Amino acid sequence: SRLNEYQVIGRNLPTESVPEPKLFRMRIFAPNTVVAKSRYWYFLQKLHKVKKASGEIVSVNIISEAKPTKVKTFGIWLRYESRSGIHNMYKEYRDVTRVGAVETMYQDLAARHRARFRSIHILKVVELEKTDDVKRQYVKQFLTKDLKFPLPHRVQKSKKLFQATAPTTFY
Amino acid sequence: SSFEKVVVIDGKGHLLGRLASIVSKQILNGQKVVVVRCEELNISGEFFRNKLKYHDYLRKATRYNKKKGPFHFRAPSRILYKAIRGMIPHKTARGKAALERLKVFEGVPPPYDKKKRVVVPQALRVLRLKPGRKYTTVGKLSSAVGWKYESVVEKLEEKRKVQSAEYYAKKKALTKKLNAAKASTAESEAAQKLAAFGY
Amino acid sequence: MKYIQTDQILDIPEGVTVDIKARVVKVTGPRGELTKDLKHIDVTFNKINNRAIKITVHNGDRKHVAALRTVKSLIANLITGVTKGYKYKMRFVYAHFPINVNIIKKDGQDYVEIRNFLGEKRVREVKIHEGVTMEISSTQKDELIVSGNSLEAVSQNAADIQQICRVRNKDIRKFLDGIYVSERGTIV
Amino acid sequence: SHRKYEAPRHGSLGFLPRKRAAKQRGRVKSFPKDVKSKPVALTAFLGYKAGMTTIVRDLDRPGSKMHKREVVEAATVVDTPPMVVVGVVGYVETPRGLRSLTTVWAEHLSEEVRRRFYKNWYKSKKKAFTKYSGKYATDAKQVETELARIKKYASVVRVLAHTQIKKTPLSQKKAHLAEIQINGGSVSDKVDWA
Amino acid sequence: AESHRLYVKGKHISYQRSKSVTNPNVSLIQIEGVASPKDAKFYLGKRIAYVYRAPKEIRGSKIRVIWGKVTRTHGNNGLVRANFKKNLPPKTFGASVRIMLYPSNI
Amino acid sequence: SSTVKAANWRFVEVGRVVLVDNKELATIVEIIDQKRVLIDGPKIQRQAIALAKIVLTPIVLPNLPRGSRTATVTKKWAAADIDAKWAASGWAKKLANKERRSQLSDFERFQVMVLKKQRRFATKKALVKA
RNA sequence: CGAUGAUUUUUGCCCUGCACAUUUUAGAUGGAUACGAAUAAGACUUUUUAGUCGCUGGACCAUAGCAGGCUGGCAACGGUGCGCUUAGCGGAAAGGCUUUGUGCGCUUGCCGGCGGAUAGCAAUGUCAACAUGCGCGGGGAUAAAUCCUUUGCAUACGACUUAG
RNA sequence: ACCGAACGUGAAGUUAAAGUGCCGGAAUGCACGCUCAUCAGACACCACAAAAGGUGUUAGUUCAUCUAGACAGCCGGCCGAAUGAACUAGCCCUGAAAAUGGAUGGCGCUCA
RNA sequence: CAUCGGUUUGGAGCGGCAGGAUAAUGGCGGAGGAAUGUGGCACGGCUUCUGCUGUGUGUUAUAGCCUCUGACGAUACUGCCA
Ligand SMILES: [Mg+2]
Ligand SMILES: [Mg+2]
Ligand SMILES: [Mg+2]
Ligand SMILES: [Mg+2]
Ligand SMILES: [Mg+2]
Ligand SMILES: [Mg+2]
Ligand SMILES: [Mg+2]
Ligand SMILES: [Mg+2]
Ligand SMILES: [Mg+2]
Ligand SMILES: [Mg+2]
Ligand SMILES: [Mg+2]
Repeated sequence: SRLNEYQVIGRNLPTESVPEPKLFRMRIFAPNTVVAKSRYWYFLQKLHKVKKASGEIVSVNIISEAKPTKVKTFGIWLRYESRSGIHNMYKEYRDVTRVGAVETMYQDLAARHRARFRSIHILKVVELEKTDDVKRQYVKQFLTKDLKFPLPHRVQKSKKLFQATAPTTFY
Repeated sequence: SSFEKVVVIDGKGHLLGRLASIVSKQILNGQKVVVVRCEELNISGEFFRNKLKYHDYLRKATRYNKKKGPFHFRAPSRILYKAIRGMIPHKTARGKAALERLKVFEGVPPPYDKKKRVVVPQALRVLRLKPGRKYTTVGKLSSAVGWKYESVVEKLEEKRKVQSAEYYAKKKALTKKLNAAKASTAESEAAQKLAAFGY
Repeated sequence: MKYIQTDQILDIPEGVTVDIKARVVKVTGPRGELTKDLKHIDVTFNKINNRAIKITVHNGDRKHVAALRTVKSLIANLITGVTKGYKYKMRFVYAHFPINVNIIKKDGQDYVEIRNFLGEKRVREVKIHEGVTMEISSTQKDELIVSGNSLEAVSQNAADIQQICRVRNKDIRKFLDGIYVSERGTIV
Repeated sequence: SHRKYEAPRHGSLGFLPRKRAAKQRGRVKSFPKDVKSKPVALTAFLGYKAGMTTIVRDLDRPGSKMHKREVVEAATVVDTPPMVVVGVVGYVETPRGLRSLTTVWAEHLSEEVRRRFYKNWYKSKKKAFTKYSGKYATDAKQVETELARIKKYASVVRVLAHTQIKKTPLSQKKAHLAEIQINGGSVSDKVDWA
Repeated sequence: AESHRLYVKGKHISYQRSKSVTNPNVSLIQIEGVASPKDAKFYLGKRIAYVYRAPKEIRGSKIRVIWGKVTRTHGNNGLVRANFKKNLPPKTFGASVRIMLYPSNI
Repeated sequence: SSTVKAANWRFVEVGRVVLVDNKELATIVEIIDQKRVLIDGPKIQRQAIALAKIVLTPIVLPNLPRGSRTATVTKKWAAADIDAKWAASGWAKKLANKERRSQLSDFERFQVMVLKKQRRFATKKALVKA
């Protein structure tokens, strides 16, 4: 989707037995805060004896990118469901924002594994600080020194239906 | 976007169905279209694949009387015509008039050999197909399925290109002389004012 | 994966002049000239110097990268065809019936005429491609020498001769008769 | 259900429809392919079927049991008086097929071929080809112009010839006029020959 | 002086329609040179004339007009919806209309 | 000699001047992928953009380090004087002439026609005698 | 779909220059404005090293004058329309593209003089190419087919091959 | 019989389900990938295809060898930098045979 | 045609206010650090060292970049304007 990164913090409802229950935080990539709180309860009921009825959302905050104009390489650890089983995978993306890398990831697993948004768990998104942290060649090839490349065969979009001159593709 | 009296399209290098859809909407909207050089049209996919498709087309014929069945035309212009007519409501009076607005040819016969031919970028093979894909030339598919006049068209096309080259050499020479005269009349009062106006 | 760039380097010997314009390679050497059209491939050429040429594929997928070293090898074969030539040697293999091979000329065309192959009354004729020379070896019994500047033409004439002498309706493990390419080398 | 037993089809589907011919004169669908190096010559002739006869002939066919031995054979006689050449047609190669460009006629046509152009000859003024015959007036430059057009543009040249049916025992007086393609030589050679 | 045109060339393209049902009360008009709704919004409210010829003379003239007006844009490629006093006859699909420059707001 | 015809492409490299929206200049500061770059300029916002949304110009800002920040890009752009180099090309001149033509009024168009008539008179007079 | 022959001695037919009036229109309203080819390439200049052009036709040509009137001058000896006229090319459906000389206009290349109102504050406010008919004028030519009789290379009848 | 929505006679606006290359009103719209089929594929009900396979191509998982020079090739050297195995699942292909000619509705479509 | 009222679709519209990490950035200043290491230096292959270039070294030099941070100043986004 078009996503944002949210910090969602929640807790069990206080009891007379336990008047300060533990606060749990999650980083959720969701299009909006309604899905952010839904995904929060979705993972808490996978990890704790809690429900939305017996729990409480304490805080929802947008986490903005620290350096939205610095080009980074992200490693994303995933857990997705296929038609047959459940698989763990690790993939790498180049982007300036963490959210845009997660958006690329969702498009990429839709394209390469037919994995829908509901079938994917994002275990972890990490910015790879060192060039040695990059394991995948399809993003390692853009970390070479003095990288140049042309864009052969440029196709120009025309405003008119008919053109009086021969097409060209120089660029 | 202008309404033209006749739009003459040079069919060389155009993808068959994309040109067909554009021409269909043009003639439906009251525009007269002429397509020349239908032997130079293109279909995506290898030649063998398109030949197999045409043989599938040839398989279809009325069992009880072959003379009633589909009429499989082999000429490139007629292949383009079939593509267009499939995109036209040809069984209505409006579709019939729209089809009367269209002409398709092999080569560039008179009077269109001395007129302006345009291209349609949305249907050009070099602009549409991914640079590695395979395509077919409709002239070769037509010869492979029964068209008899390939070599006549190419003989007449070589003669036409020789005459058009004599034309172009003369036009270029007179353009060079007119450019030298416009250079002579440059830096004149009218030229300076037209330069301040953008002309 | 769309590899960002892949390169291969031709090496041009001293007397050879490669010449590339719009993917049409013209290799000139002491032995003659050879030409090749490569318009079916998307490659680009850079002259590093008079002795080296870079051949590049930009943003190419696996198959389009695979088509790069084949371009290199074809141009290299042209270079060694115009500087050393090509020579394929064929041996005549027969158990009983000697294979009678002649270099005939009919209708102004050169032909290789195979007679008595496995005793057949049929006369096999193979057209000799332009630029390809046939010779009946004198130093060796039952040997044909196919030579020329073009490796493709030389190997294709040799293959034509080998293929026209196939055995039908027999156990070809036992009936090993035919004309076979025994040596693929260079004239020089 | 399938046929109980197999049998071939009765008759050929390659001769359909089994209708009457559009004309009684059979028309040459295809002429021999032209070879320029050969001399200029006609490729067809018109005759009349007279009847059948019998011959005796010594066979020259080695390996046959009738070799060097007499055979009795049916033969057909075709009465073929000489044909008269009266015209020439030029054909042009077009992306739609051969197209006749021009037909040039001789100055004088005999009555038997001029009857070809009439349904009621006896009631006519017999005006056929009279103005055309006048086209040959003392310079024939119209005729020379048409012949030059044929030489310049035609790729296939055919002559127009008619039978001399008055030399046959037939009571019909109309000649039979047909186009016979000229093969051999250049187009100019063909036009000069015609 | 070779040109005297004070209108923009147009074409009667279609009625307002779904796949199977047409609405003659709205015509779809293509204004020449217009390729976007932003361009077509210049012509909203402008008058439209369909000029045609008829057999009978009326006051010495064989030329008749159906008047209309541009009401709104249509789609994304600069067609407009028009509303004529009498619906344009279906035979005029592809016929040329005149897009007048009035009511002017320049 | 060998005589190899080489391509005259424009390269995606740090320092390439690009047009954005066919109006504004920018320079490539770092390559993200085959499809995306990071662009910056004195009169543009530093952003990640797709190469399809921009047009590479024949101008390179020389000696621009990869990933340079806005201050560095602005300083080197002013030093290399990229604005004048762009404005001196036929491409920018054609863009400017299109803008200028689009700003003419009806009276100015009438004057353009009149002056064109005068220049055509002079041009035909020169051509007929030469 | 093409070539070709002949096309009514009738006041009928063909070609042609006008003049007038009509019917129709799948839809004029400045101009359908002519290389070819490639596209991982083209085209300029030097040099085959390199630089430059494109990045859309928002172009080019044409465009001022009662739907464009009536007159005068200046500068140039050009541009353009029409009429004869010279020569050539074009057969793919050429039916068009060039070209010589001449005559009559116009010229907005520049500067003048006179006229437009009242259609009333809009009403397509009527201006085109194709066709046909009709009046004149000038040239030009002067047929066949069918029925009928006959034939039997044909044939249920039509039709067909013949002859008169 | 499904989805949407239930109905007096009209005008204007907006939608539902479904769509927007042409037939057809609405994008040859913006974008990230995948796929090339000498039976591609193309939208719920629904008008079919499986097990098993493929060094086709893509992306993953876990082991192992690696600059103390990995695999390949010429006889440890020689350029130098990646390599091998098993497994998982996307699209494509094989598996995939029926009778009038014919149906992603048709044309047609291959960075669609 | 004008003005009005009812319904409604729009504009590359313009302005004010609020919130958030009292946005995150960016720019400026300070501190620290590294490499796809700039200059320099030391070796080389082709260069009359003619964007010469490759490999090592190390940390701003004849380019720069990253992290943390200090005081300011904006913008995006989402809301509100009777
Ligand atoms: Mg066998
Ligand atoms: Mg046996
Ligand atoms: Mg049977
Ligand atoms: Mg339901
Ligand atoms: Mg539509
Ligand atoms: Mg399987
Ligand atoms: Mg697989
Ligand atoms: Mg299958
Ligand atoms: Mg459908
Ligand atoms: Mg109101
Ligand atoms: Mg800050």
